[PDB]
Amino acid sequence: SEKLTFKTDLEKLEREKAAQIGVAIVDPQGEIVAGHRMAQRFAMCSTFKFPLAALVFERIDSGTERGDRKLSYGPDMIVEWSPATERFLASGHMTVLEAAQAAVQLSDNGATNLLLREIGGPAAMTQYFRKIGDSVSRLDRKEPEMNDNTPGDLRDTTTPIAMARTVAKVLYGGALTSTSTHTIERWLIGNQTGDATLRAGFPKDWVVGEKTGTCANGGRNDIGFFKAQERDYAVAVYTTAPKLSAVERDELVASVGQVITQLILSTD
Repeated sequence: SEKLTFKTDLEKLEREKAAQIGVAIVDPQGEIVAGHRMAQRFAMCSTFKFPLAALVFERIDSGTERGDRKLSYGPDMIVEWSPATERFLASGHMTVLEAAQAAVQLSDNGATNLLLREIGGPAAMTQYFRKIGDSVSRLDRKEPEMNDNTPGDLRDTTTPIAMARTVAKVLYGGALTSTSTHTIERWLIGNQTGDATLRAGFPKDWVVGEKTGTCANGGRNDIGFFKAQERDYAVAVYTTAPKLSAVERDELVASVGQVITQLILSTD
């Protein structure tokens, strides 16, 4: 009902924009609220940096990593779009927390690779997904190649449903201590890269936090959480729109925001 509209409206976007749209919305326990191609595989792009941050916190939680440990690097660690890494380059390090926060709030690629160097690489990222009960999401490469988004390639993908549930796990499911959870949640709320995407599509009174992703070949994604009408939701949106402009891809994810708002409001 609400459901059929949700679906209809996405299918219209898909048609008119020549795009594929993958969406999952779940409650804090991971129960499905609404989805579209929810188990189609989509490249993660930078959306993985959020789970990367959760993995880091889990290791801080358990005493196997320290938030203020200094990670030294040189210019070899700078990749495309590494705004904070470049700033700290001369100082010669960024802490574990500095790097995680820049990865999350700026999508800093060098900071992401610095973290991956410390935690055991893509294999370790993937292991963590498995640890939090996600058996679908997979990191196979580092930045920037993990964003190649080669048509058909299953490397470095997830499904809206698995990622939605993973988000719910970290935010509501007890994967992190109450202190880590709160911190990573504030980080998503204060994300600097999501202004023109999902949150542009949600009402202004919802508490929204999220992490965007951009891949080659028309990938544009946004995952996070929102609290509407005192209910908590985890959401994952992955889109593929090869012939749209970057701006229009932003606008497409925003439009998806709207369709989701309509569903949630109509839902009881």
